[PDB]
This record gives sequence, C-alpha cells and structure tokens, in this order.
Amino acid sequence: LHVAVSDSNDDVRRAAVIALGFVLLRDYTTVPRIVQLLSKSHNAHVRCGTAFALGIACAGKGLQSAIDVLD
Amino acid sequence: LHHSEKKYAEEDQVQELLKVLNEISKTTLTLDPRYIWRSLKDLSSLRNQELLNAETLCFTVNVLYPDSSSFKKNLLKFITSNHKSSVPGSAELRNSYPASFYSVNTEKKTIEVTAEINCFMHLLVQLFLWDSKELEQLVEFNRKVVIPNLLCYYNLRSLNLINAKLWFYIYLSHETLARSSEEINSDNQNIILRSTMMKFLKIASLKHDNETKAMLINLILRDFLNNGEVDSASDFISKLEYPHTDVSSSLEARYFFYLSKINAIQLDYSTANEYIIAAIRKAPHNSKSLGFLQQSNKLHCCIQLLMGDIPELSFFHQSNMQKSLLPYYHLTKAVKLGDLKKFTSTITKYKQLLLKDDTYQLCVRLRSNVIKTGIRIISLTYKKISLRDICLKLNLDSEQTVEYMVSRAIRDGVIEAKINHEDGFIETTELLNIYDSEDPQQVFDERIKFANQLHDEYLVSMRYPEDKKTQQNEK
Amino acid sequence: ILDKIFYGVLDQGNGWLYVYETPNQDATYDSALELVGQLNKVVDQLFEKASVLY
Amino acid sequence: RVPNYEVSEKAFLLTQSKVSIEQRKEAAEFVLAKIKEEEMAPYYKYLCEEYLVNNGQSDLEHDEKSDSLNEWIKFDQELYNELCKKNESKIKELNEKIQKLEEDDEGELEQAQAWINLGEYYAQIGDKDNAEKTLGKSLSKAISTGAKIDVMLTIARLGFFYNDQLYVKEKLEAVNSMIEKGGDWERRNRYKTYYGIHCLAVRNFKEAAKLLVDSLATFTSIELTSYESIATYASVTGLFTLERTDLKSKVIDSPELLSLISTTAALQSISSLTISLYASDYASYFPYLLETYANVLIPCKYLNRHADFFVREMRRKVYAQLLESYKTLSLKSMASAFGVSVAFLDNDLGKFIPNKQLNCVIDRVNGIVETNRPDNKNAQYHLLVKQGDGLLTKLQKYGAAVRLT
Amino acid sequence: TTAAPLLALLRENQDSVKTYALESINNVVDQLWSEISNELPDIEALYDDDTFSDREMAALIASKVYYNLGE
Amino acid sequence: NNNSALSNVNSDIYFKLKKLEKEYELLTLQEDYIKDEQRHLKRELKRAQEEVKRIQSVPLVIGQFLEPIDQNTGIVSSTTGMSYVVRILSTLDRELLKP
Amino acid sequence: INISNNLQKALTVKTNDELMVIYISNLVRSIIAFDDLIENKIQNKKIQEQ
Amino acid sequence: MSTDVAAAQAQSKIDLTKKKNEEINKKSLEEDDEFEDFPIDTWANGETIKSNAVTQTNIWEENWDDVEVDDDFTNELKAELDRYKRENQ
Amino acid sequence: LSESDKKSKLISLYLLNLLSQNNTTKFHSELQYLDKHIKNLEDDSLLSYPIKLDRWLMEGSYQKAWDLLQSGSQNISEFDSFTDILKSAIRDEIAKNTELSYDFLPLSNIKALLFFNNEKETEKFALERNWPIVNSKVYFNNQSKEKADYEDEMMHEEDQKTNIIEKAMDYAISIEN
Repeated sequence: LHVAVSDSNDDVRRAAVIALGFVLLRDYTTVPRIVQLLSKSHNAHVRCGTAFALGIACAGKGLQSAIDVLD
Repeated sequence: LHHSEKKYAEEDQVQELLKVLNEISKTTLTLDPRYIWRSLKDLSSLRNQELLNAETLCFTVNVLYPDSSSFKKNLLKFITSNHKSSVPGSAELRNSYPASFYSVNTEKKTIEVTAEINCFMHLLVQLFLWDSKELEQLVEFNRKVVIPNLLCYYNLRSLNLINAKLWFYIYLSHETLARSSEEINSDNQNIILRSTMMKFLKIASLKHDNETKAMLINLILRDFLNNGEVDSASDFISKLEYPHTDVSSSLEARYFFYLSKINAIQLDYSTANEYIIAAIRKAPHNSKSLGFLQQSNKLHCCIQLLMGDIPELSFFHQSNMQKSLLPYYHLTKAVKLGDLKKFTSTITKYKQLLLKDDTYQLCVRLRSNVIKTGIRIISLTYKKISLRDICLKLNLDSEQTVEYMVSRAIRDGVIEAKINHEDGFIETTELLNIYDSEDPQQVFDERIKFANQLHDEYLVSMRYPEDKKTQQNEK
Repeated sequence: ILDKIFYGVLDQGNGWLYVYETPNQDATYDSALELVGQLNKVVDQLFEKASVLY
Repeated sequence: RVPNYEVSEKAFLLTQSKVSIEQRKEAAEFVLAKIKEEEMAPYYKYLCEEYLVNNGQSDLEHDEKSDSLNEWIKFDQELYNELCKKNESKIKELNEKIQKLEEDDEGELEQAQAWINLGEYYAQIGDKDNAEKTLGKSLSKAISTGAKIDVMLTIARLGFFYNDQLYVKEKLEAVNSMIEKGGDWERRNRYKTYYGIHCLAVRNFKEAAKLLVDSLATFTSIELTSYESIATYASVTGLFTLERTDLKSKVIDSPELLSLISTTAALQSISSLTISLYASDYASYFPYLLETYANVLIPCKYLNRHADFFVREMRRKVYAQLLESYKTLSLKSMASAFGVSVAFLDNDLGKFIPNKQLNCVIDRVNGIVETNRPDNKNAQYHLLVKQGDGLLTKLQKYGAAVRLT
Repeated sequence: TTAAPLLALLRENQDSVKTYALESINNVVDQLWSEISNELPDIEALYDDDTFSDREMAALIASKVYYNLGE
Repeated sequence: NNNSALSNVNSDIYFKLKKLEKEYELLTLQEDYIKDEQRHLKRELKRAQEEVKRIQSVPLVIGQFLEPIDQNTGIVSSTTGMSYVVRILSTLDRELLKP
Repeated sequence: INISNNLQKALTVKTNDELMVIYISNLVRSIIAFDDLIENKIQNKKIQEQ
Repeated sequence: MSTDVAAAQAQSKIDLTKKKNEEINKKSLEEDDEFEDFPIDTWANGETIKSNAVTQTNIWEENWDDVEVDDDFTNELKAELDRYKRENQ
Repeated sequence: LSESDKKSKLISLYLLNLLSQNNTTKFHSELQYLDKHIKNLEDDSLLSYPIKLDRWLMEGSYQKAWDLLQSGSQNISEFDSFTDILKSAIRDEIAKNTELSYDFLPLSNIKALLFFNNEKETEKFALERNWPIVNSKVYFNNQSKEKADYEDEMMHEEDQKTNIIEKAMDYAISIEN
C-alpha cells in the first residue's frame, strides 16, 4: 500500500495493487473496501491494477461486491 | 366499567411492548434505541393514572407471567383491589404476540423472551409507585423483588440499557421515606443501598455499559453528601471512572453539581466554580428543569462571593426565580458594602431559608469576605493610605487589627498590596504592564488549544451518523 | 489636551508637561475587532438555518 | 386630545415634594379649573389612585393625612354631577349619527369621523380604554392611510396622559408597522416626537438623543408637550450620551437651541451646565447641577427615575474629563475648582472609582490624585481578548447541541 | 456507616487488635471501597511482614479495592 | 419460554470471533495508510494548481467574452477576428462574467 | 499569535457550517428511507388488484 | 438569569420529547422545585426598597440606584458647607 | 450517627484535634458531616469554640485567636492539651503572611506580631526562617530571594512555562494532522 501511494511511476503503482489479492487470497471479502479508494483514483495506472487484483482475488470463491466495483 | 377502560388502555401497552422488543432483538445501536425508550416513558406515566389502574394486571395475565402476577395484586389492594376482567379466559391470550410467541412455541419450549417481558413489567411497577405517591411498605416491597431478578439473567448489554433507567426510581422512593419519617430502619438499610450500587457498578464495568455506569455514579454521590461526609465522595471521584459515551444533558449537568459542592467546602473556589458554570450550561432551560436551575443559581452566587468577586444586579432582577434568590441578592449587597452588622442580620433573618437549602455553611466563610471585599475597594480607590484611616472605615479598634487582616488577605493575593509599617501606610502593588511581560504568548496558547478541541469534536461526530445512513435503504 | 492637538498630560503637583505623539490604537487592533464582531453574527445565523434539526 | 399633555404635567408636580411647594399651589389652581371645564373627572379618579399617600390627602372622599402640603386638592361629588350631564347629551347625539350614516352609502368615512369624535371626547375626560375601542372602529373603516397612522399615535398619547409607559410601547409598536405603509414623511416627523419621549423614559438615551434633536431641526412638537420642553430634553440626553468632542457640535451648536434662547428656568439650568463643561469652569458646574435636579429632572415624568442617575453621571463625566488631561493633580486644587473640599472629594470619588469610569487613585499621605488610565497596548488587549472569548463561548455552545442529538 | 472506625484500628498497634481489624474490613471489602482506600499502605505492610497468619487476608483487601480503582 | 444456551456464546468467542478481532486490526492498518493518502493528495493539489498558473501568465491574446452557451463553456470572439468556442477555467467569476 | 488565535477560531466557523449541512443531509436520507417502505405496499397491492 | 449568555444557553438547550423524561427525573432528585417551598413560610415575600429607589419592577433596564440611595441632598449640603469653609479660610 | 451523653464535649475535641494537625481542609470537610446531626438538635453550645478559632484565622484576626485560646483555660478540663499546639501554629501562619507584607521590618515591630515576651524567643524563630537580624532589623528580603533561586534550580519549568519555539510546533502540526 505504502509503495502504491509513494512511488509515482506507473509500473510500480500498477504492480503493487495487483499484488495485494495474492496476499489476501483467503481474505477476499475485505479487499473491495481496501482498494475502494484506489478504484476511485485520479491515476489511470492504479485503476488498471485495481481491476486485475479484484479478478484474481474473487476468482474461485465468488463475491458480489467485486463484480459491482468492476462495473 | 371494568372491561371498558382496561381493554382501551391495554391497546397502547401492546404497541409499547413491541417498540422495546424490535430494537433489542436486532441489537442496539447504543444511543438511538435509548432515546426512544425515554420518549416511551412520557406516555406511560399518563396512561397508568388514567383509565383505572388494573390496566397492568389485565396485561400481566395476557403476557407470560412466571410469578409477576403475585407482586401486582399486592400493589393493587393498597389503591383499592380490582380483579374482574383481569382473570384468565377474559384477559388471557397467548396469541397476538411475537413477544411470547404463539401458544404452540410456549408449550414446546423455546428461547427466553420472558427477560424483556420482566424488565418491561418492572418499568410499570417503578412507574406505579411514583405516580400514586405511595409510601411506606411499597418502597421495601418493590426494591427487594426487582434487583435479584436483574442478576438472574446473563448480564447482557441489551438488557442492561433498559434496566438502567429503573435505578433512578428505586433510589427516589428511598430518600422520600427517609425525609418523611425519622427511624432506625431507614438509617440501617441505607448501608445496604450504597453497598448494592457499588456491586452493580462492578458488574457493569465487566460488561462495559456506559449508561449503567453514569446513572449508578450520580445516585450514590448524592447519598454521601446528604449524610454530609465529604471524604467518601471525594475519594470515589478521583478514580476517574465517569463515562462520557452514554451520558445525557441532564446526566452531565448533575455530575458537575456534585463536583462543585465538594470542592467549595474543601476551600478551593476556583475549582468549584469551574464545575458549576458547566452544570448550568449542559442543562436545558424549561419549567421542567426549573428545580435544577433554581438550585444551580443558589450555589453559584456564593461560590463567586467566596472568591471576593461579586455577581451583577441584572442577574437577580431579570430572574423569574428572583423571589427565592432574595436572601442571595442581600448577600451580594452586604459583602460589597463591607458592613459587619448587615451581614450579622441577614444570616440571622434568613437563617431558616439558608439552612433548608444547605447553603448556610458557605455563608459562614462569607463573613470573612465582608472585610476582605471592603479592604479591596479601598486598595482600588487609594494607593497610599494611613493605617488610621482604614481603621475608621471598617470600624476596627487598633492599628494592629488592620495589619493582621491585610497581611493574610495579600497572602491570598485578593487585595494586591504590600504593608509599609516603616512609614505607616499601605501601598497598592498593582502596576499592570502585562503586555510587557512574557505571559501573553502563554494566554493565547490555551485558546488555540480549545479551538483544536472543537476541530476534533466536529470531524469525529459528523461521520458517526453518516455510516449507518449510507447503509440505510433508499430510492 | 481636550482638543487633542499634541495630546499630552499635565502634572499639577510636580508642575510638568508631558507630550505624547505615540499612537493609541493600531490597525491590527482595529480590524481584529471588526472580524470577530462579524463572525459572531455568522454563528447565530448558522444555528438559525439549522432549527429543523430538532 | 389637545389639553392632555399640559394637564398631565401639572398634576405630576403635585405628587412631588422634592420641588418648591410654591410651584405646586400655582399648578393646583390651574389644573383644577380645567378639570371642571373639560370634565376630566375619570382622569381625576385615576390620578388619586396613583398618588397615594403623597397627595390627595386633603380630599373629602379620601382620608386626610399630613402627606399632602396642598389643600387646593379637593375631590368632590360636584364634579360627578356635571359629568353625567355633559357626557349624556353629547354621547347620545353621536350615537344617533353613526346609525344615520349606515343609511347613507359611502358611509364608511362618515362613520369613521364620528367614531373619531367619540374617541376625542373619551380622550378629553380620561378614558384610554374607550377611545381605544372607538378609534379601532375608525381603523377598519375606509379612511386615508395617513389617518390610520395618526389614529394610532392618538391612542399612544393616552398612555402618557395616564402615566404608564408600558401601554405606550405597545401603541408605538403598531406605528412602527404602519409607518412605511403610508410612506408619509408627514407622519414620520410626528413619529420622531412620540418615540423620542418614549426613549427618554428608557435607560438607554442613545435613541433619544438622535430623535429629540430631529424634533428640534424639523419643527414638530405638536399634540405633545411644547417646543421649549423638546429643547430641554435634547440637552439632557445630548450631555449623557455624547462625548466632549461631539458635544459642542451637536448641543452647544444647534441653530434651534440658540434661536429659542432660555426663557424658561428648566431650559436655562441644563444649558448652563453644558456651557461651563466646555469652557472648563467647574466651580459653576456643581451649583448648576443642583439647578438641574430641581427644575428639570424631577419635574419631568421620564427623568424622575433617572434624576439620581444623571446627577451622578455628570459628576463622573467631568472628573474623568480632567483625569484625561492630567497625570497628577492634588486633592486641594481639584477639590477647590469643583467647589467641594478634600473630605467631600474623597467620598464622591469613592463611589465612582468602583463604578469603573475614572480609573485613578487617591493618596492621602502625599495627597496627590494620580491617573491610572491606559490608552496604549494594555487597553487594546483587555478589550479584544473579551470579544474573542465571546466567540469561543458561542462556538462551544452551538456545536454541543447538534452533536448531542 | 463509616469505615473510619475500622481504619482507626489498622493504625493502632498490638497484633491481637490488628487481627480483629483485618477481619472487620474483609466482611465489607466487597461492599465498600472508597472509605478504606487511604490505608492501603498500612495493609500492604502487613502482607510484606511474616509475623502474621493474616498476611493472606491483608493482601486480599488490597487487591479487591485496587481493581475497583482501575489498577 | 425461559432459558437459552450459554455455551452457544462461549464457543463463538474463541473460534470465529478471535479471527474477526484480528480482521479488525487489518482495517485499523487501512486507517494508518489513508491518513498518508489524504495528506499525499493535498500535496498533489499544490502541484495541479501550479501548472495551471503558467497557462494564466503571458503571452495572452485579447479577445472579448460575449455570452455563455453552458456554465463551463462560453463563446468569445478574438481581436484576431475569429469566433472561438472556449472552455472556461475554474477559479473565476461566472456571475460577473456573463455580460 | 493574537492574529493566529483568531484565524484558528475563524476556521471553526467554517467547520461548524459543514456539521450542520451534514446533519441536514442525514435528515433527508431518513425521509427517503421511510417513503420507500410505504411504497412497497402500493406495488404489492397493485398485483393483487389486477 | 444564568451563567454566560443566558439567551445563548436557552437557544442551544431546549426541550425535546427525548429530554422531557430526563428533565423531570432530574427535578425530582433536587426534591421538587424548591421555589414553592419558599412562599409558604414567608407568607408572601415583599419587595426590595431598603436600598433600591427604582426598585425591581422597572419596565426599562435597572440602574445602580438599586444599591445606592438619594445622594442629591448630601450634594446640596456639601456645597453650602464648603462655601463657609472657603469664606473663612 | 451518635446519641451520647458526652456528645457535646467530644465533638468539641473532634474539631480542635483537626486544627492541631494543621489541615483546615480536614476541618471544613468534617464540619459539613457534623452539621446534619446538630441542625436543630444541638447547634452551638460549647461547639462554638473551634468554629470561632478557624474563622478568626481565615478573617486574619490573629489578635483575637490568641485571647480566645487562653480564656478557654478558665473552664479547663483538657482544653490545655490543644492550647499548646495552637500557640505554635498561630506564629507560623503569620510568618507565611508577613513574607509578602515587608522587605524589612524592625525587631521591635515583629516581636509584637508573633506574640513573644522576650528577645531569645524572637531571635530563634527568625533564624529558622533564615531572616537575618542586623542592628535589630529583621529582613524578609533573604527568604524571599532564597526561595526564588531554589525554584529556578529545580526542573518543572520548561513545560510549565511553555517554551515559545515549542508553541509554534504545536500550531503547525494540528493543521497538518
């Protein structure tokens, strides 16, 4: 999370948001709240990564919240 | 007759019962369910008086009673027994309730909803006692039943919220009986009553319910001071366990008033005055708050007079409460004008008045302030003045007399002078130059700190309704 | 002195004349007073709109 | 409606016993002549009630004490008999007429003027209540809007006449709501005069000083006490509110005060005090003050109760005026100029320094009066800090209730 | 009513007296706890000594008062 | 009615709710993160304004505002002699811009 | 520091405006929520009706 | 009246139906009003006139002739007394 | 709360004993608790004695307090055991007031104040308070200066005073928070 805000380059921004849902693979329910703030972001890259993280996180155990965030 | 009034009255009690039931069964939001229940009581006290008084027994039989019907009948005989169209089969159903379920679920056995029926039963009881104004046996009867029951539960926060409001009434009837009748029995059970409150207060620490803690604190502080021991009350408050989460306009106004009374009689009037100003401030201003305001004003004047600073004439004048503050107005004038003999007369003329209200003890230390206030005026008006002239003004005998009085008075710093018995005059030492000191930065820093306090209090408060409100259904 | 054309003070009992040309207000003082005095009206007016809360 | 203001004064003098006794029995002769003539016995009934155990204690239908020093006061049943005739004959003529003009069409104005005529007659004899009832009848009826306004002030005079201010404020509250409805500048000048006398009764004179000089500038003093009285009032209020700078400007310079000169005693005393303050003769100010209480403050019905307050404040103005000018004075020099001695000086200053106005000290030892009045950064700071404390107080107060709910 | 009579016994010396004084407090130790919080150091001294059979009691008074305070 | 089950509660505390107490520390960690995010976006406000300010300074060509067509787009005609439909900048009058 | 003292208080005023505007907003969300709960009945009734 | 601005506390803190139960219950703990205990034993409180002159029924704002008595008589006398002292200085 | 035959005497002793320990705080705390059981049921009879002593020391009538303790030994029964403690006490209270009331005062004037009959009693009390006696003049300047330095020596005063640099740091970081 700290690197996603602090490191302003686009690669580093995108990667770290993707990387969260692997950590919290089994805690897939709380992720929609945490990247709720990064979905809304004025930075395009960050939102790109938001979308992959939620895909990976709720892929095999579903969850309604993500489908709504991703719309 | 019988059937008419009780059935009508019963219709409202059913509707009331569900208001408690629905909030707690879905789990409380703390502050919001609480408030509703307070609105509910305004309605109940009226209804209990109106439309006979067996409206409740008629009800008790309707709901699942475990043994509650026995205690009811005893209340009832005192105000003349009624019992027709309050028997089974003419007041009984075990249907029309989700509060007692249907008959079949009672029969089969299911989970307790008899707790909330009981708490709510005990509401009607506490109510009944106050509304009629019953005294003597009923005070013992009610207290002894109710409290064992509150501890036969599982000490749930849902049930703690509701029963906390029962504690106020338990306490009112005990004091009323004690004031009316001077007897050994009343002295004896007062030791039981302090003991019980402390017992509950421990329980409610464990279970962390802030309302039960706020109410239990105020009742027992009041009790210690009525029997006049300062020390027990002071020791209790400096453990710093008063809550601020579930607290109310009245509840916080009440605390502060206790804090005033303790610190003044402990000879620190700065610390006492801090509280009393807070107390008037929290409290509403109504004809129903009249009592509270009335007593707050009485205490305020004297705390201020003890400092040697005087209340203004507009205070008393524009009061609608001015014909009870008339000994207090004379206190203001007598201290200010410095006259020994007016003071003497005032607290002798108005001795019953002062002693009734318990304010007579602080009026004794206001004797000292007559001199002290008179010497102060003199320090303002004259910078250099002979010792002799001072003795004529306050009517004192020796040069020596004035010199003992003045020195003590400037140990406190009230007058703001220094004696020169090297030349035989008193010199005033107030010479200002406070914007040329280093102190002003420090004076602004406290104000800045108060503005930061409102900045926090605004931000945190604002979001607290808003979580719930975005979750709430909407079109 | 009462006219205020060198605005000073007389000692009668030492027989002296002192002259002050110093300022006895400042700009800082003036507009501090206007600003707090206006905000007092604001705070009453904010409570007046929100009389519908209760 | 006319004789009301005159009669009210003369009767009020009677009540007083702080005036000359000589003045009272000149007043008594006059006031009673007019009570017989214009049938003012209701008003007489009211006056004796209000006295009571100061005056009227020499009348036949009351109990006789040594409180009245007058004896020309004598209320009898003779007055009453006259009342019955004069009222019966008039009232009855005006009743038959109202119902005549119900028959005539466009009769609303015609009935309005008749019910005004009735409201004059009840004004004449006393009765504020019956004029009030009848001139409300006039009010509904179609009359010019300027007449409605005039009517409303007509009822207000009646509260002055009776000597109850609390009636007048309600009757001027209606005027304040009708003023701009007619938009008339003609009744605006009338409103300054009435409301000026009203604000002369109020502790705050601030409103009164502004009003009572507009009454001098625009020549309006009518249906109320004389132009010379108008001027007297203007002077008192001028002195109380206005600083020494604005005092020359507005009071001692006024074409209207100078042109009217002082031909009456009341007007002479008050003007004399003002002239001697500026000219800085303080040895004519103190005697002139005593002239003021005697012949202005105490004979007036709105400064009766501010009589003591003006005595005091004026001694306060002048002391403080001197203490601006001087950082040291001696008791002797100061006392001699004021026309009091040093002991006499001590006691008068000994009230006024705890009333927070003169901000000075007194030495008895060295005998100098030093001045302890800041004007510099200390004064600035005392004042500013209080107001910002006042902002914080509202902020706590106003924030706390909204959170709480 | 006041437990100040019982406090008075603590400060008074003689073992046989102190023996009584701890047992008095202990009856009302659960029921009273702001009338007796001033003599907690005398009580702690009794526990610290081992010339008492009443060390166990002394320490029990101390504990019951102290949780109610917050400590 | 009467009674419940007191074992039903005792069981949930150690099992399910212990996991959830830990989960409430992961939302607390979120709070620390967005405390910095909220300050970071204050720094980014400074930078977005500075860049605009360059555009506002010279060189500029005079034109004359006629009238709005929206509340954020207007039409002007320049001193070049060309009508241009222009986006209006935020942080200027739109009540005293209309004439 | 006198100028700062006042400036900090002049922002409490700005905040105090917000608190009231949010407690007003919350008040409208309440009205909205009740109005829907009534309206579900009208739509339930329309199916039985026809 | 009351501490601080009375009118400011009066407007901030007002009755609701939620506060209504609380406001009564608080009063009951101050043992009634204690302003209807008062006029019983005094059999009707009088007026202040002992040191007031414009008393306390003023229909405009009270002075400080409510703590002081008529000082114009003392002034008259001081004046006259002072004239003999200066005459025979 | 007490029905005794000796109740009157014993409450009298109660209050004198408070005063001997020298805590005025303890006296007034108790006065309120006693008040309840004398309200219309004893009032002041012999129980006036300790309330007057406390009142005089508050009023600053140290002349009066002295005569009052002494005439209480004209009805002696154990009033004398409380009289000794309070004679010492009276001297001490004056010494606290008369620091701030003189920069120097003579031997002859102080002697009178602290109610000594002889020189040996006067000089000893002056030395314990570190007030030098030179050419029969006793100086309050020595204690007053002495006390002032001992305060500066000690640490409390960086935060209590608040350091000005630290004030601004607090200003900044509230806005940024």
